[PDB]
Amino acid sequence: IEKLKAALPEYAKDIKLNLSSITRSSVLDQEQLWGTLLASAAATRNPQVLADIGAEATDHLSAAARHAALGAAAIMGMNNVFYRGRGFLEGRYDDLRPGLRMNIIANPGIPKANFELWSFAVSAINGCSHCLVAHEHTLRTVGVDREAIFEALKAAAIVSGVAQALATIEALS
Amino acid sequence: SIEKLKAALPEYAKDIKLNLSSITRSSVLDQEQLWGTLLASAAATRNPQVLADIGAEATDHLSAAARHAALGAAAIMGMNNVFYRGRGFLEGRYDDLRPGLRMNIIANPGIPKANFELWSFAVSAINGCSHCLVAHEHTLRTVGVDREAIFEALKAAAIVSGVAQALATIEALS
Amino acid sequence: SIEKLKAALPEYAKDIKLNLSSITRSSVLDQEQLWGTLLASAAATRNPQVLADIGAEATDHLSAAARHAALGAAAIMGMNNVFYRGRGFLEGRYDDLRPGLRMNIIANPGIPKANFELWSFAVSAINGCSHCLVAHEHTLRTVGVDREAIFEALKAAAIVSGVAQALATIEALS
Repeated sequence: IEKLKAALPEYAKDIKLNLSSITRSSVLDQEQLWGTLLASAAATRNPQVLADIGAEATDHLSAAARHAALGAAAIMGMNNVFYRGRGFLEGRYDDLRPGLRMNIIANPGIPKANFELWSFAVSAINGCSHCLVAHEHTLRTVGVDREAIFEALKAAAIVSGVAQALATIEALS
Repeated sequence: SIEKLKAALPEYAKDIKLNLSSITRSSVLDQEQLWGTLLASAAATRNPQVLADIGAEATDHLSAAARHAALGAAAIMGMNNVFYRGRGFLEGRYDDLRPGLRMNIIANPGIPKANFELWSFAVSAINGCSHCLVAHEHTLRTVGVDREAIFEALKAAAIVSGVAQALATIEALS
Repeated sequence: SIEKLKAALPEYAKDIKLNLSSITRSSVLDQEQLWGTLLASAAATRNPQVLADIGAEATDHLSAAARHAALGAAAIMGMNNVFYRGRGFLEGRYDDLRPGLRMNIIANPGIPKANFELWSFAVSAINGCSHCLVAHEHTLRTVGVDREAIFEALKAAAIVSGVAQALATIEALS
C-alpha cells in the first residue's frame, strides 16, 4: 500500500489519504477487507494497482481466498453485464433461461459470506443494480451488518479512484 | 475455436471458460451474427488480448466489410452510449437540444442492418446504456430478428466481458 | 496533436473523426473549459494514447492550475462515481450512513469552481453515475452555467469516449 500512495499524483491527495484510511478498517476483518481490496483492484482493470495490492494481499489472504477474490471479479464481469442488460429490457426477457454457468458462486472455496461481499463490491464498480441489490440482500440474510457492506462499497470506490489516478500519470510520464 | 483464450483462462474462472466454449457453438446465431458479436464485444471490453485473438480467427468467419462494421459498431456506440445515457440521467431535460453528433455508419454500415444493430446492441450492454440498448432491441424486432437471437447476443457480450476481466488479471500478475 | 489522433482513426470510424474536428472547433466553451473537458474526459477513458495526445495539445490551452484541476476531477470522480452509483442502487437505504470519504479538492480545486464542476460532470457521464451527473448539473445551473455549455461538455465527453474506443481497437490489432 505504501507504494501506491507515493505513486499517486499531488492533485489526487484525497485518494491517497482515503487509501491509507481504508487499510485500517475496523468493521471488516482481514479476509473481508483484503479480499474486497483484491477483487476491487482486479475490477478496475488497472494492472499497476492489481500488482501492488495483490502483492501485499499475499500476507493477509490464503491461496483459496485469493483465487476466490479474483474469481469473484471475473464471474461478476459477466453477470454484471448480463443482468444489467436484462434489467434495461423491463423484464421482457425474464421468461428465458440465462443458461450461464456460475458454479463458483455456490462453491467459491471459502465462506460464501465473504464471496458475496466481494461480488457486491465488484458490482458497484461495474455498475449493475440487479446484482448489487441481490448480493446486498444475501449478505444481510447471513448476518452481515449494513456498516460492513457499506465499508466494502467505500473500499471499492477508493480503489477505483486509485486506479484512475495512477493510469493518468502513468500515461503522462 | 479461440483455444488460446480458453487455455489461458485461470482455474478459478472455469465457469467463464465453459461459457466461452458453449457460446461459440450455439445454434441460435449464424456465423456472421455470432462472430460479429464476439468481435464487437471483444473491442468493447478494451482488453487487447481478447481482441487480438478473436480478431485473428474472425478473418475466417467474417468478410472485411463485416469486420469493419463490427469494429465500427463498437466505436460509434462508445460515443452514443455516453451521450444518450447522460441525457437519460437528466430526465429529458435536454431532449429538445439537437445532439449534432454525426453517426452515418448507423444508417449505412456496409452490411445488413440487422447484424449491425445486433452488434450495437451487444456493445450497448457492455458499456451499460439503457437508452441505446432499448432502442437497438426495438430496431432488431422491427427487422424480424429472433427474440432469442437478441438474448443470445446479450449472453455473448456478458461472456466476453468475463473473459476480458479474467485474462486482464492474469496478465497483470504474470 | 488533434490531427495525429484523427489520422490514427480507421476509415470505419469516420464519424468519430468528424465529431472530434467539430467539437475542437467549438466556440461554445472557451479554451480552458473545452480543453479541460477534453483532458478530463481523456483521462476517464483510461486510454493512455488518447490522454497523451490530448494532454500534449492541452498545454497550449490550459494553465498549470486548470490542468491539475481537470486531472484531479477525473481522479476524484473515479471514486465518487462508484460510491454514489452503488449507494444509488440501494434506493436510499444507505443514505443515512456517513461516507467518510475525503474530497477536499472539490471545495478547493485551485481554480474557480464552475469549470471544475463542468469537468466533474463530464467525467460522471463517461463513468455513468446518475447521482453525480445530476448533482453536478444542478450545481452548474445554480452558479450561472447555461444548458448549451453543459450540453457541449456532454458531447465532448461522448466524442472523446468514441475516440478512445476506436484507437484502443487499432492499437490492439496492430
